[PDB]
Amino acid sequence: SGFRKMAFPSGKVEGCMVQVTCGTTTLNGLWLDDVVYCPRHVICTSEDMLNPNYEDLLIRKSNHNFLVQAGNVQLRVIGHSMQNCVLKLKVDTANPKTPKYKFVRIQPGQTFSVLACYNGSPSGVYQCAMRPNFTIKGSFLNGSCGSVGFNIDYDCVSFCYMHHMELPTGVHAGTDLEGNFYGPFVDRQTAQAAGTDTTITVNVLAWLYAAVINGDRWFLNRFTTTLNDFNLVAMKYNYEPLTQDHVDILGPLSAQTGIAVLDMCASLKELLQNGMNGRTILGSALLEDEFTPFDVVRQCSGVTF
Amino acid sequence: SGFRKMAFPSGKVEGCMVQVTCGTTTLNGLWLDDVVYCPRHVICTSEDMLNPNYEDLLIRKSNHNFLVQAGNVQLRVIGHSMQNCVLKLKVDTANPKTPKYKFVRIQPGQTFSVLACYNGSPSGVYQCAMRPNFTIKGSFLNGSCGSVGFNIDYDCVSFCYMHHMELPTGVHAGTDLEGNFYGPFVDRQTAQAAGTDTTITVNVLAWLYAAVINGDRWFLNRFTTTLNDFNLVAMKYNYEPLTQDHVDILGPLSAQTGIAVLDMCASLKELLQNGMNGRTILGSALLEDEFTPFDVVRQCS
Ligand SMILES: CO[C@@H](C(=O)Nc1cncc2ccccc12)c1ccc(Cl)c(Cl)c1
Ligand SMILES: CO[C@@H](C(=O)Nc1cncc2ccccc12)c1ccc(Cl)c(Cl)c1
Repeated sequence: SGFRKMAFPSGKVEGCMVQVTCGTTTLNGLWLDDVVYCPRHVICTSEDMLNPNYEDLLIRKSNHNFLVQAGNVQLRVIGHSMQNCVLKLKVDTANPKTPKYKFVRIQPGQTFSVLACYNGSPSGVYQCAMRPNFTIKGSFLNGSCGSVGFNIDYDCVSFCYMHHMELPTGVHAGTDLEGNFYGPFVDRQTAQAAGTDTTITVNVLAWLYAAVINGDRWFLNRFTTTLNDFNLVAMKYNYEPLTQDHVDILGPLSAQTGIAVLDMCASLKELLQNGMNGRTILGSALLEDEFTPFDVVRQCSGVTF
Repeated sequence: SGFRKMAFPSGKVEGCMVQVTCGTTTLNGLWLDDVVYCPRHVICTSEDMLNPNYEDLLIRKSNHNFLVQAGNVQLRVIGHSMQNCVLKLKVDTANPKTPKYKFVRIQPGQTFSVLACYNGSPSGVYQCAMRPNFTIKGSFLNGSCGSVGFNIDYDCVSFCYMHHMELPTGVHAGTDLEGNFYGPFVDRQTAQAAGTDTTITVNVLAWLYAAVINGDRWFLNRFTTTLNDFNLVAMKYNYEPLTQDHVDILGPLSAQTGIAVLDMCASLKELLQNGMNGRTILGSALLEDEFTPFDVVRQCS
């Protein structure tokens, strides 16, 4: 019993966190094998960031300009290259703590654990979702750039995010590990705004299934709906469209709880039109959308890593 | 900016998680140096649960009855002793991944990270508070016994909890690492019930300060209150009494935000009477009580 916002164990990622210092800037780097990945804005000062030519700024840097520190051991940089918005600092020493890993680009709605670091030192781990507007609602302070978002698949760390910046609303923007930003964001000091967000419909339904599994059934009703009728209501309440893929992915939960996906959709349709009526679902007065259908299964099944 | 329920990195604790098997029971053990700590009820059978005599059951045990597994390496048990409700299995190999650690007993309201494990394998990490009723609102399935609660302040892991049982309401009861249960709980199948839970008032105020720091100010008001008047109101909403210690602890946040503790108390009093009016505080429609004043200051560093 119990449902918590649960992150993947961060041990495999902690062994990769290093501190990258370039001039006045100090941020975090991900050390995998003999390469240290970090945001490319580390090479920039407050002057460069306004309109930065990163190719030109990098050509002026030498390997000794980058100070990489793994614990209290200074790593020597023997190369530097750039892949999109990530800087790849080739180092002489391969990280012995390098886990089995992949670089994966995630889609909006997909969740991941964030290992927040400051000065190459992990300070906290939290679970969050890639918003449909491509921002994350993280918890980050200055110096957390280079902090990574990840999932664990069996014994393989899939790195899916690297924190670059904080938008004026307090939401965060970053890239996948290939340096490609999530969303219409750029690593330059300019007017950037996160788009109007939407609710991750499949994740709300996944969390409603997790509430049923936990004994919270008040929101259930005798009704079912067409996927088209549900999507009309969802569109109106700033909810993401629920595709047939989402209905299929919610299948095992529908089987476990005995409530069809379109049946649970009718419960959500009612909750949107009438509210919670002072009641809570899993100790929450709002519909939670940061648990994917897989996260609910993993938590209510106890999958280990 | 941003406020999240944030757990401590679990790496230091993952390197200590082992699987402890005694007969039919398989739960988790914490391997620190040459000792494996796990709930003593691993030695319990079906009948020896309503009224077990743990001293007598453990005297019938030999070191080869306990099968400790660290990864795919079977650890050899060379001793076994009991300290309250924890079983201490002395092993022949000291854990090379053993971090700097302390055993600390926490008080209600105190928060900690929980590394949920099954079969000695960490599966997830989440944040908890020790409820005023001495239970935790965890997320645990069968086989999670021996999972630990911890805080990691400066290089050192302070172990404060070991999961022992799930109560009939779905809340969890466990012990500190010295085997002493939190609350009036026992490791017997006797009829046990968690007492009526209350809201951690100091933690709600700490989180209201975190909202002010983040730019949420709608709930603030021109009012202040006496500590006595605040407690009389809050106790009617099933809130913990706010002591002078809590007012002192909230001092740095009061200084940082410029809102006196008794002033923020009146904000909380208003929230209790009015509700949120369809508004949220830090993306939440309920008053959050699992963030201590120390958590807020650390997360808003
Ligand atoms: C200051 O360096 C970056 C930044 O915003 N860092 C942060 C990242 N996350 C949270 C922060 C909270 C407070 C303050 C700074 C935070 C930054 C600034 C502008 C641009 Cl265009 C880019 Cl790519 C990077
Ligand atoms: C059944 O074994 C224990 C237990 O509660 N395990 C669990 C621990 N946590 C969550 C569970 C969820 C579902 C089912 C079992 C869960 C147990 C039972 C009674 C006593 Cl008195 C003790 Cl000390 C231990």
